[PDB]
Amino acid sequence: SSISDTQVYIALVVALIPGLLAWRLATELYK
Amino acid sequence: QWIKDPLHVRPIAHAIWDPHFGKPAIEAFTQAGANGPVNIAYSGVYHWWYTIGMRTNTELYTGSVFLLLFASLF
Amino acid sequence: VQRGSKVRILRPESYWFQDVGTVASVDQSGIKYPVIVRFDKVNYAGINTNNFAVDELIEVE
Amino acid sequence: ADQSSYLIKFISTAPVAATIWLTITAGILIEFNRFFPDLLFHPLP
Amino acid sequence: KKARVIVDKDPVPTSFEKWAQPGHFDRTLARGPKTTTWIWNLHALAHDFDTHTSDLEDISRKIFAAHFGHLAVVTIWLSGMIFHGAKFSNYEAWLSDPLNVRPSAQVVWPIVGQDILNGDVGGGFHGIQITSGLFQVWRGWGITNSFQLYCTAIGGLVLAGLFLFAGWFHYHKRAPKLEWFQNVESMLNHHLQVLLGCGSLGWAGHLIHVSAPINKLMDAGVAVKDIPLPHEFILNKSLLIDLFPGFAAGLTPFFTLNWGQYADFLTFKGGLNPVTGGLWMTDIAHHHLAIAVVFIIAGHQYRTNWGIGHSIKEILENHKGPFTGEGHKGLYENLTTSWHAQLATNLAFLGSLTIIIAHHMYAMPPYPYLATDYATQLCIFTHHIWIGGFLIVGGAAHAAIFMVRDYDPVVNQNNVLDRVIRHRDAIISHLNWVCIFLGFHSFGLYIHNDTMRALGRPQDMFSDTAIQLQPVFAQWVQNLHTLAPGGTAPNALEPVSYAFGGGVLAVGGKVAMMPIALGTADFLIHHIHAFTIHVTVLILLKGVLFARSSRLIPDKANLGFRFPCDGPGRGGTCQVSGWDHVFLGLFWMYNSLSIVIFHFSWKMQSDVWGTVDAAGNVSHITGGNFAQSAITINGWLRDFLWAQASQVINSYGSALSAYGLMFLGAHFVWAFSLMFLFSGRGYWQELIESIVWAHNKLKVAPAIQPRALSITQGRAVGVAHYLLGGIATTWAFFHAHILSVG
Amino acid sequence: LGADLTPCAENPAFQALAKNARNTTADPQSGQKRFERYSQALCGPEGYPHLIVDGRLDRAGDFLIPSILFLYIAGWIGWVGRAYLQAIKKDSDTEQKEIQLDLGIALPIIATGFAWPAAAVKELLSGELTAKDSEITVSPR
Amino acid sequence: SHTVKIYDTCIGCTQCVRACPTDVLEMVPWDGCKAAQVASSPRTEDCVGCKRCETACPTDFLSIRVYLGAETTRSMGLAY
Amino acid sequence: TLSGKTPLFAGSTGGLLTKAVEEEKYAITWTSPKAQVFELPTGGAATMHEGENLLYIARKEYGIALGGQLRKFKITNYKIYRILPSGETTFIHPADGVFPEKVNAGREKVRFNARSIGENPNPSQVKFSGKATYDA
Amino acid sequence: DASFLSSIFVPVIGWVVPIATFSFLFLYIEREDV
Ligand code: CLA
Ligand code: CLA
Ligand code: CLA
Ligand SMILES: CCCCCCCCCCCCCCCC(=O)OC[C@H](COP(=O)(O)OC[C@@H](O)CO)OC(=O)CCCCCCCCCCCCCCC
Ligand code: SF4
Ligand code: SF4
Repeated sequence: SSISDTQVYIALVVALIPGLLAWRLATELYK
Repeated sequence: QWIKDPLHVRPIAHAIWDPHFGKPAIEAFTQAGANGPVNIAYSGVYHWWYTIGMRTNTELYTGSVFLLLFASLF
Repeated sequence: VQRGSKVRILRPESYWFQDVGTVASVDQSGIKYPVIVRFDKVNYAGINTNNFAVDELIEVE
Repeated sequence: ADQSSYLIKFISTAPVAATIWLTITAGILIEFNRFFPDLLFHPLP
Repeated sequence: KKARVIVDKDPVPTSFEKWAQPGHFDRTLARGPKTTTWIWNLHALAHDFDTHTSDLEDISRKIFAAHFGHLAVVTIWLSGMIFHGAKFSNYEAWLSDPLNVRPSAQVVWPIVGQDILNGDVGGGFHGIQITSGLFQVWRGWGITNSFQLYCTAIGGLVLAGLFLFAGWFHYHKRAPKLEWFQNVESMLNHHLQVLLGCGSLGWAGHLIHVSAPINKLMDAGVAVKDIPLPHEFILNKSLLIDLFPGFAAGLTPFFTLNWGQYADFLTFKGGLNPVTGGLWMTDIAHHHLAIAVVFIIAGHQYRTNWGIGHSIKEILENHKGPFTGEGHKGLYENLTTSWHAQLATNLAFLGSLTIIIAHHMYAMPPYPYLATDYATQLCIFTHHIWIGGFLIVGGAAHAAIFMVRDYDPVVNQNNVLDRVIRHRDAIISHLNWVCIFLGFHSFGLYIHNDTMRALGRPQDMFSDTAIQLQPVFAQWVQNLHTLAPGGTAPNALEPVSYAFGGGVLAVGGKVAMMPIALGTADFLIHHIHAFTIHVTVLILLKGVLFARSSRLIPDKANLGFRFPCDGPGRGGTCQVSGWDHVFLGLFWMYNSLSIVIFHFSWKMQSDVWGTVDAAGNVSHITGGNFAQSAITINGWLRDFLWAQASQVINSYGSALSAYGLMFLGAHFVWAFSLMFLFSGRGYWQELIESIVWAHNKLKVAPAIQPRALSITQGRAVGVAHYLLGGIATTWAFFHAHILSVG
Repeated sequence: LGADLTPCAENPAFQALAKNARNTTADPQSGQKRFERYSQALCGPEGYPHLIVDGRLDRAGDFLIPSILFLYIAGWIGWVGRAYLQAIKKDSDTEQKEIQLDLGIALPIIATGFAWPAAAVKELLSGELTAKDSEITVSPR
Repeated sequence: SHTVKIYDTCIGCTQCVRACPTDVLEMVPWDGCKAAQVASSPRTEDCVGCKRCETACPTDFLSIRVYLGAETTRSMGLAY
Repeated sequence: TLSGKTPLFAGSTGGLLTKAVEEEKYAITWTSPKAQVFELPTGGAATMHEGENLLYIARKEYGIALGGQLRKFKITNYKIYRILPSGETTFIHPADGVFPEKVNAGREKVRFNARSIGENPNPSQVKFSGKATYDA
Repeated sequence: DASFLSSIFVPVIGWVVPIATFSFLFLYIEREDV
């Protein structure tokens, strides 16, 4: 039916990349 | 499933996971041929993605991962 | 500017800017705003007098 | 009658002249709509 | 001292001079207008007699004369209602058939198609169906024909002109001194005796001689033409003895204390008359006799020119205890030197009394054919609830006006007033707490119920079939009233009201009154009432106790009763005055009483009112839906506001079309209030600046300068349209719904 | 014209509404004379007369005749109020004369108000209709 | 605290000093008006910002102005 | 530090809170010709003493409201102090010794602008500069 | 068969993120260092 478990796990691992970049940008905008 | 009948199939927004639902509520939102309780989408994203050429769930998946990397770029 | 002469206000902040007033008295003490001018209209505070300078007035005849 | 001058100055005040004048106007409109009702438009020859 | 009549002769000349002088009464208004603020100040200062004159004697004279003028207004209104019942009604057709003829006065003139409003009310008559119950009042008065109504109307007009002449007389010709007004003991004696006890004794005389015989002949089935005139019961004694055989004994059982022969016409039945659904006229007359004796005895309490009696001042001086310091020491001087303190007490207790009257007149229906006239019952209940709420708010307003203007620290020193000022933080923070507590445990249970029912979890609700909250003390009191005719009132036959218990009384196949059973929904709604009353009290008491000072603004009494603020600093001080607390308390009074009358409407339609079959089972109007629907806010919105407003929206093209028009126009006025309530006058004054520019350009400019309304007038206009629109919506809704289904 | 407009005489819905006709006034034939007047208008599909305000002289009585009549009456009213305000500014108690009207000043002004278009043209061409922008007050910019 | 500034169109009628509930304003010697006195605001730290001085001022728009600024315990008027 | 008798009242809940011991505290002193009843700014009635009086208060505005009330009792010798939690007592009203409604020499112009208010510059002329439009 | 992720992420978003976020923000707005 839907996408697999591997694709959801890969998407979460990829979403860690804008999470880290967003943390750096939000801290830079404050700095 | 919405591809083969856009006129009679209700689009799904996302799933519901809510522990506050009683069993009649869980039954009431198990709709549009879904396995569990879901919300119906009313934003027309199915009509737009179907019109511009998307046909499978994997194409929607690669779109979402591409937008994750595109947001990483910005 | 003479006593009893109709004048028109040139102070922009005033209630009666570009409106005709009547001179009540003029002080000769060298003060900055000597001319006492009276009005028929009252301002938002309910007052119809103000002190003006000679530069803030033009005679209306 | 000096009291009659006081009554005339009373009738000439704003709420009393208003209620008299608007009573006359409303009476004209009410009587015209009694005798000639239902004038949605002016009828043409 | 002593109580004597002392009167000035010709204080004020009778002249039309000051009718030509608008605002003659204030030294600031008499200079004349310079802005449009003057025009509104001429109306807001028109009756504030303390700003008129400073001396208390002239103020008291103005108040006494204005009272006579006001009584003349009320008497013109009353005799006009009686005149419409005489000339323009189906009253005589209603007497012949009270169950099938709808009461109607006010024929409407046909001009613009509005003769649709002259609906078929029955009795061969077309007109607006009335809901004030004048018909039931007149049938209880014993009036059988139109000529008696004409005589009553002409007498009311003569009494109104007599009141108006009395006001002219005691202002211009014979004006009393101040020491005349301060004989409060003499006033209380004459009021309790003559105005109340002698009035109730005279009305007992009427009920014994005129009302009960004529109403007994009406209930027996005699036609109203065959019923004799009421003076023929006094002339021909045998008619009274044929109706009430206790009149055969005469007046000698009264003086010899053999009062048992009078039990024909002085009863203690209780319950309702099964023919009319009203109280027994014998009970009503016996009530008025007993009340008459109690008030005559009660009005002998206070001392006047003959030594015996009480000083009210001495009674108040004695009532001091350990907690409360000097007790009631200064309170006599507050009520004797300030008309505002008297207006606060009389207005608050008369508003409370009017609410009490509403509850008593629904549950023990006094008038014949009032109980099965469901429309009249709903309308007089909700009417008296609104009047009582307004008068309570006025009493709080004048309490704040007393504190600002007439309060004296020297008189009110260490007494109960001085001490309630000195712990107002304790009172107000504890009332704050009671309001937050009751808001949670009243309204949050409805929110719980909405959420539980929305989540498919009906077993987790607060209902009768789930977690039960039984109003167990009120169920207990109901059971004690049902059992009272047995033991704790042996001489009563039926309970005081059937609302507590005792079976269903049916008149004309409709429920007059039946036991009002209390479940979980009644528990919830009584706590909603407790909550909204307490918040209204919080606001009004916090206005009165902080009228003079607060932590925030220490010299608030110097700023007055009615002022907008003390400016934007110290955080912002908008709405600190006593006026502004009355202002906010008006909204909360509206909120509270709207829930009160909604509770009445849906409870009486769902659990009381309805039809009775020959088998005896009762089918109610909305079908018993109050128990499961009224526990959610969705249930109120759906089964009360959506479902019962079907009659006011589907009413164009019928005789009820004016109520649909008033429903929409009241929505308009209520919405129009929000322009005033949400905005402020700096915007409006700056808009008037550009409009005044456009007038100065075309040389059409008034010398009376256009100003925006004041801050307080913006608030007053806003709350007035809020109340007018919100109450007139409920008016048109109640009327169209109950004139259809009742 | 637009959206199924027929004359009222040809429309079956108008003639169906004309039978059950409420009487507006006390005479019994107000409901019949109402539809006999409205029969010459154009008619929607439901039976109601639709007015056409575009400006043709076939339908001048719908909006053009009420327009001229209203503009005459409203110009009368506004002109008379303007003339009264300008009449009382020379009297040095002008504010008292606005809450208390002078009938001796107002009644000739309301009598002379039939010629407000001629007087308005004569005051526009003379330049006395308006004030100068430097002579009236404004706010700081 | 708030900022209270006095402009030179003062006539020295002393009404702002009388209106002030927290003693911000005082009258000092001057020579630019007939009354030979201006208002002065040395204690602006006591200023709550209620603007009674601007209500009291008779000149056409305000020889004295209060400019609301940072909030303190005194300017907010807290007894706690 | 301050000599005076507390006025006669049985206490209120409107008195002074924890700010008095932790932040700052005010006192008002006055003398009276006779013992008479006045109204507290906290609410309630109190009798002042014939002689020196002392009444601690939470805010300065309480003291100036009370001093405005004491003028109705023809009492014009009132003094307002500011007390810190260290015990530091400073004399603030009237600070000069003369009431501020009267001109006294030795006072200087504070926050005087030598222009009319319509002559203040625009906000955009003073933008990013760290100054206000009404400065100087 | 990744539908079990909701029973992790919805409690985290609803409880763990508000507690950690409001604890950080509360101790930050009460801090006197920066
Ligand atoms: C026995 C009753 C009674 C009496 C004698 C007074 C008497 C007084 N009140 Mg009072 N008051 C009352 C009830 C009463 N009130 C009630 C019930 C409330 C609560 C709603 C108040 C709330 C109240 C406040 C808050 C204030 C007063 C004030 C005053 C004083 C001045 C009144 C004045 O100038 O009139 C002026 C009256 C008007 C300008 C008329 C206003 C019109 C009303 C608001 C609209 C009515 C709408 C109508 C019912 C329906 C719509 C009809 C419409 C289409 C025409 C005066 C001593 C004022 C004062 O200064 O006290 C010293 C004041 O500030 N009262
Ligand atoms: C529907 C609108 C509404 C609501 C909810 C309130 C709410 C309240 N008003 Mg009110 N008010 C309103 C309209 C409303 N007002 C209007 C229109 C006016 C203008 C006149 C006022 C004027 C006014 C005054 C003048 C006063 C109040 C007061 C109160 C309080 C009552 C006491 C209390 O705590 O109740 C209990 C609280 C409630 C009933 C609110 C709902 C609580 C829900 C059901 C439970 C919480 C839900 C949930 C747990 C939260 C989830 C959060 C999620 C993010 C995790 C309360 C905060 C009084 C006050 O503060 O006295 C203490 C008071 O004096 N109001
Ligand atoms: C002498 C009467 C008079 C005249 C000639 C005007 C003229 C004008 N007004 Mg207006 N105005 C008046 C009275 C008058 N006003 C009054 C009494 C009010 C308060 C309600 C206003 C409120 C008002 C507003 C809010 C606005 C205007 C605007 C305007 C301009 C456009 C036309 C318009 O909107 O009219 C329509 C005006 C109204 C509907 C207001 C009510 C008019 C009343 C009913 C007429 C007054 C009759 C008068 C008292 C009779 C005096 C007779 C004398 C012999 C005793 C125009 C310059 C508009 C503007 O600036 O456009 C550029 C605008 O926005 N006026
Ligand atoms: C105003 C509405 C009442 C709401 C208050 C309820 C909660 C508040 C709790 C009170 C806190 C302290 C009160 C003052 C503290 C105080 O002064 O205490 C002392 C006071 C007696 O004072 P004294 O002994 O000095 O008596 C002297 C008197 O003459 C007054 O000077 O005792 C009470 O009043 C206790 C009454 C509690 C009030 C509840 C009774 C209400 C009556 C109910 C009757 C209605 C009919 C019921 C029919 C079933
Ligand atoms: S001007 Fe208005 S908003 Fe401002 S403090 Fe005064 S009342 Fe409040
Ligand atoms: S804002 Fe208030 S405290 Fe400040 S100077 Fe003006 S009146 Fe005084």
